[PDB]
Order: sequence, then structure tokens, then C-alpha cells
Amino acid sequence: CHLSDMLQQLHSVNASKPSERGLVRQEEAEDPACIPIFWVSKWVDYSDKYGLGYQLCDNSVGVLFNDSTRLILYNDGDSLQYIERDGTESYLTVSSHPNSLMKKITLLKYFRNYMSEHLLKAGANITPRRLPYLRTWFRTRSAIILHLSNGSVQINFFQDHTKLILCPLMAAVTYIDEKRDFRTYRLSLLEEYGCCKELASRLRYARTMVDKLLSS
Repeated sequence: CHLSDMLQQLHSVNASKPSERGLVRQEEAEDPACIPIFWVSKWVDYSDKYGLGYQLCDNSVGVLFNDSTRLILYNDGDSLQYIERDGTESYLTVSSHPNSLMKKITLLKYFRNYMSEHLLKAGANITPRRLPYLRTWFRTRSAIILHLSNGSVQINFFQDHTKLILCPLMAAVTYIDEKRDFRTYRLSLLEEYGCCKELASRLRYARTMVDKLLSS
């Protein structure tokens, strides 16, 4: 649904060959109303044994466990959301001490603590405009692809620390460049005004990744 929408929006921008305008006028495509509310600021791949832990930009943490269940810890440090393999959601607190979930809670706290001490925040200096969980993820040789339950797809490129945050609702893309500057564009407006070569090649790659998400 949202992925198929994202796929058309990307194809449409890419088919416009936006980096080949006489003069590119990217800035005209910026739309502050489209700035994403959530993105992944930190992640830890422990998929060999436990799963994938992550931090969202609000400092909440989540884990997609290998058993395909999900656990989210809100930034109050006590409130939890647990999502079953079947997708059923429920809310509870660490301090309630639920025997059945103590292992998963302890794993999540490990992830939170490790990210806190040993990783830096992506998008730490970003002007703000339902908290999502991680629906699926995968890695390629050059990027990690993160698909959130709100429809957003985030792609983090390894070689140069550049990132894209795509929203299919807003039909928008946020680009985090090598200098850590952030900008949010309306995709339809990049078609009209053009964009630089580096955003253009990344949006081509983004399309390939959205294809991958759809075939999987």
C-alpha cells in the first residue's frame, strides 16, 4: 500500500531526471510542513542472536526480536509497548515486573545502554515539524534499510554516513548529507525544480530498495 505509493513517487521523481535541469532549484522544493516526526537515530545489529535494537529521535528505544516480536521503551524510561508475532499490541511498564517479558526487557535495556554510551545520534540537530515500531529491515553491502510501521522508509549509507528518510504520506524525502545538514523536500517539487546529483543517485538507490521491500 504505502510501499507501492512510495515506489510510484520515487519512480516519478527518478523518471524526471532531476539532476539534469539547466539550473537546479532544489531549495524551492523544501517543505517544512513535511519534516518527519520520527526517524532512527541509532541502531545495533545483534541479529545473530537476539535481533535489531534501535533508538528513535525522541530517545525511545525499540527492538525487533528474532522471534518476530517487538518491544518499545518510551523516553520516560518505564512505559512499554509490546507487539506479538501476530501483531497484537499491549502497554505495560518495566516496573510492573512481568515475569514472562523480563528477558526481553533486559535485552532492550542492554541495547539502550550500549547505544547511549557507544554510538552517536543521527539527526541530533534537526528542527521538528503515533510512535512507530520497526516493521522490517535488511542490509545490503552499501546500506541498511529500515521500514517503520508509519510507512516511513529510512536508508543509511555506510560509505559516507549519508541518510534518506522517505515518507509516502507526505510524499517527501529528508536528506542527511556528509556534513550532517538536514533538508526535507516534496518529491513532486523535486520533479519541477530539480535536485543535486548526490540526492538524485540516492533516490535511484532508494527506488531499488523499495522494490526489494515489496518483493519481500
